[PDB]
Parts: sequence; C-alpha cells; structure tokens
Amino acid sequence: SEPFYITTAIAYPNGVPHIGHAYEYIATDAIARFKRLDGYDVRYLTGTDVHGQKMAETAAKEGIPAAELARRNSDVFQRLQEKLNISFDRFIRTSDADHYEASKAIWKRMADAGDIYLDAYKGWYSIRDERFFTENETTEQPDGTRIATETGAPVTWTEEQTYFFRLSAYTDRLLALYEEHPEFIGPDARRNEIVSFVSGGLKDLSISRTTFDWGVPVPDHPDHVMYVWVDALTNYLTGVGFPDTESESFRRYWPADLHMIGKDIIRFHTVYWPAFLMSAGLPLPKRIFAHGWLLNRGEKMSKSIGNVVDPVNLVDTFGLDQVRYFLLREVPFGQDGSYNEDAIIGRVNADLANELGNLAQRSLSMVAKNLGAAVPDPGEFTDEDTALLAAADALLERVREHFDVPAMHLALEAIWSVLGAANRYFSAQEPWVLRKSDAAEDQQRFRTVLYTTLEVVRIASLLLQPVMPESTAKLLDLLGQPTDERDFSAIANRIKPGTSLPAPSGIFPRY
Ligand code: MET
Ligand SMILES: O=P([O-])(O)O
Repeated sequence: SEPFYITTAIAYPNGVPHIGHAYEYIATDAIARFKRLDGYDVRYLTGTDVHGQKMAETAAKEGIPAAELARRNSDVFQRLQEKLNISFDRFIRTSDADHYEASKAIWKRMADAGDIYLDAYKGWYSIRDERFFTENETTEQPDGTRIATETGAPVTWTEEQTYFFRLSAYTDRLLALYEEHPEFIGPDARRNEIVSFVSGGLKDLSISRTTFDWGVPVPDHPDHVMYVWVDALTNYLTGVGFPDTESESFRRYWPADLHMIGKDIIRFHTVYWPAFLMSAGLPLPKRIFAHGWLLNRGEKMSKSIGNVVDPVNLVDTFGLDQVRYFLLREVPFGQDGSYNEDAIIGRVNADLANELGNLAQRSLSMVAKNLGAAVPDPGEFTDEDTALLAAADALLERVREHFDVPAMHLALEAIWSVLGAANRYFSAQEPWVLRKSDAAEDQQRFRTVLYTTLEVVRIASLLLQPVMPESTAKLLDLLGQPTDERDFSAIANRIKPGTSLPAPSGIFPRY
C-alpha cells in the first residue's frame, strides 16, 4: 500500500469563495478518492493562507482585527468544502501553531545553507497578487499610479531593509530539473512557459518584510515578518509533520505526489518552491499541475436560479454530484473553460438523469417487479453480452491512465461511451418484449440481458465514486453491493445472482 500525498492551493480568506476554488477542490477530491479506492495510502491537504498585506488591508477596511477575519472567513471556506463533500484529512490554516515552527524551520535551513542575506529592497509590490515586480514589468498609467503589466493590479513602491533569497544561484539547477523531470510541470504548455521564463535569468527574491507585523516572525529578528508566500508554501510540509523530519508522516508522504493549483500562481510553485526545497535540503514534489479558469457565459444573475458563479447556489439549485460531474466533464482539465445556466441543465438532464439514471432505474425496476427483487441468474452469454462486458472490464485500466495525468474529463468520456453502449444494448435486446413471451429460451434470455445490464452499471457506479460520492453510494445500495466491497478490486468480481435488491428509486432527477 504505497503512500500518495496530494494538496490543493491554500487560498486567501479575504472574501467569498469563488467558482475557481470549488473547481479545484472537487478536482483534487476526485483524484484523492480515486487513489484510495485503487489501494493507496492517501494524505489530502487543503486550507487557507491567512497572513499577508492583502488580508491585513481587508481586515482594516472592515474595521476588524486581522486574526478575526482569518477565523471567520476560513470557517466559510471550510464549510464550503464540507458542503462540496471534500474528503480532506486536514484543513490547514497558516495561523496554526505547528505551522509557525515549520516556517521557522525551513527559514533556518535556507539561512544555514547561506542562501539568505540582508539587503535593502527597492521596487514595486502588488498586494492583490502578493507578488514582486520590476520597473520594466510595470506600466505607468496616465492617471499617475503604477500597475503590474501582467495582472493589471495596482503596485506600491517599497523601500525596506529586507532579507533576500539567492534565487539567482538556482537558475541552471532549475532548468536541469525541467529537462530531467518534465513531469514536474503540467500540462506541457505550462512547462515550456516556465522554461523560457527561467532561461532569461532569475533575480533574487525578497523573503521578509518590516512595514507590517501580520505574518510569521523571522527567528532571531522580531522586527521582520516572513513573505506570505514563504509562509504559504511551507504548509505542504506542515501538513505532513514538519519540522519533525524523523516522524512517520514526513518520511512516508514527503515529497508530495501532486500539487493542484490554478495557473495564476504557477511561478511560485514551479520556480520559488523547488528552489526553497533545494536550499533546505529537502526532496522536491513529483508533479505540479495547473488547471484553467471557469468563466460565465452571458449574464451573472439568472432570472430563475440567481447567482450563476456562486458555488453554494449551484449546489442548492442543481445538487452536489450534478455540479461535481459537470465541472469535471465539461472543461478539459488544464485548459480554460466557459459555462452558463443551459450548459449545466443540458449536461445534468442528458448525461446523468437520462443516460445513467434511466438505464439504472429501468433495469432495476424490471428486476424488482418481474424477477422477485433479486439479481437474475443469467444463462449462456451471447457475443453481444460479451462485447459489452469487455468494454466495461477495460474501463479501470484506461480510467487509471486518465486520472494519473490528471484528465478526469477523458475518464468520464470513457465511462459514458460504455454507458451509451449499454443503452443501445438494452434497446436492441428488448427485455420488455422478452418478459411477455411464453418460451423458456426467451425467459432465460430476459434474465441474461438484465444481469448484463446490472453488471455494466455496477462497474460504472464503482468507477464514478470519486466524481459523485453520494449518488454512486445509493446506486450500489440498489445494486446490493456490500459497503466493505466498493474498492476497484471489486470490479473484477461480478455481481452475484440471487443477491437481494431494495426498492429502486430515482437518484438522478431532472431540473
Ligand atoms: C501555497 S498556495 C497559496 C495560494 C494563495 N494563497 C492564493 O490564493 O493564490
Ligand atoms: O501535458 P501533460 O503534462 O498533461 O502530459
């Protein structure tokens, strides 16, 4: 049972959780659930990044302490993930006591390696991005104020005696990493962008601040606070028992197998983060994957459902598993995507309610009121039965391949291809005709067709567990599958004839 450590980006709790956060949490949960069912030892970290000037300003604007905004908004972020049914092991917050020790530990490691030095910083700083920018990287507006060229965010002139990380010393050591291990950055398009960015030379990074005190204090220097990103990135270590490197959690889970992040914070994770770990003498994570953004088509406020970009609203409107499926199916993972009210409705009613819902319900109904509510004892299998079962048995292997990319959209395409095949099979065999017949060879065939249908929807249900936890559990309840037999190892064991089935009811309803 090999360990699998997966993390999400710990977002700033300065406002209301966006659709992008929910998209990330669902996507990461799907992989984390998939690995558990595939027999892995999974640690799954998520949470919030409560420090920084961005947080301190929003707290001062709302006239409350920074620590008060930290708890309140993190509680909101945590409840969203609870509503989204995220199976995280720990919801980390950078204000945690064990995180303070971990941030001070990695700092000491880097300083002892000789990568931290005191020097006066002079330059522009974006508070919205929590990011440093150079003179050329900024555009002087006709209004007078300065903005960051890339993001378009307002930048503030900063002149402080700060601590610097010798990032310029790791340029070629980072470029070798991308060449030797191309799997480090994903998708391929992101890696090439980072290669060209690092190829143009790297400048030293300021890693402490003095103008504010909302952040992790630098050891031996109370007047200095750690750069929010040095604080933020260390969470991935904290979530596995850092600074205790001898601990069971650290020796087993570190380095992380996958960092799940949005594409707007890729430089921090693929440039700064590995350089920090190289300096600290710690193993580098195996893969960082950046997903695209989800943008609304048309109007923000609907005339029937309300706010389209509100994650909580969509779950209340359409149902959790409906939203979970849509986001993972609609947009190819890694690319930017678009959605509207009709896109969700169409996908929910066609793919879930009809293609999967009705196939399951009709077959389970025929077993209930025509076959004594028990799995039919099948007869001899025909070429049609075998070919469909072969397409279903092949799923797990390719679904595993898609999930390792990660590419949840292709996995869902693969499963629906078989579900559609199961629907055409159901239409061709005509069980509703066969149940009316008096012939013994037609009655046994009716039992075989129903058994084959139940087996395909069982395999499908087992594989769809990471995507739709609640709905698939209720499907497997109706398919008489024991709770202690819902791992991917159970796919190889066919549904047992004579297994008692409870009264079937709709699980995927239309809108
Ligand atoms: C260590 S990942 C930090 C993510 C950052 N707080 C953001 O919201 O973009
Ligand atoms: O482009 P990749 O990194 O998803 O293979």
